[PDB]
Amino acid sequence: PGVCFKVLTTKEPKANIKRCYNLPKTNNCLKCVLFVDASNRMKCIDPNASWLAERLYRLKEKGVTCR
Repeated sequence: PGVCFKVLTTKEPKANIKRCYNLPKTNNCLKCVLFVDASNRMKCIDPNASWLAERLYRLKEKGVTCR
């Protein structure tokens, strides 16, 4: 997706996540893990978030892995 985050989400989203993406650091955009939730809203997670690995595990169990 052609998006560019300058703010990180740190709080764990409560909504179901349907897609995720690893977004790279650029001069304009932060490195973050992009979540698209079931309501089509985007939050780009701080890669340092403590809860993120477990959330990605749960997503993988459901058949959702990040692009």
